[PDB]
Amino acid sequence: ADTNRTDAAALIQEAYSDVFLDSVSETAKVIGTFPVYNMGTKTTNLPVLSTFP
Amino acid sequence: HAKWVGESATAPEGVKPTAKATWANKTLVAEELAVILPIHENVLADATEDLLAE
Repeated sequence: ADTNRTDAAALIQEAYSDVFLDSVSETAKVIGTFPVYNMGTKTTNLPVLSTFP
Repeated sequence: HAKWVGESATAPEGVKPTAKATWANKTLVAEELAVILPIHENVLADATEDLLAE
């Protein structure tokens, strides 16, 4: 017989490491790329020329 | 070559393996290249060039 790893297991601690632990990345683009308008109320009206003579 | 060797005192997987090296031999052997160039001494004396240097 011998004292094997399962017999000593109560005094064989595992380690921990963070090399693969990360927060979510911020992937969003549209507010960064397109023109932004600061709205002051729920609705804004945008008039456009529709037809001309 | 090494192998992976597990850990028990009883299963075949736990036994560290044996291995060997080997050597061989190559030879240089010397061999002879030769030529004889004969000439008649009157030709040697009459010629305008040093024919022995040629």
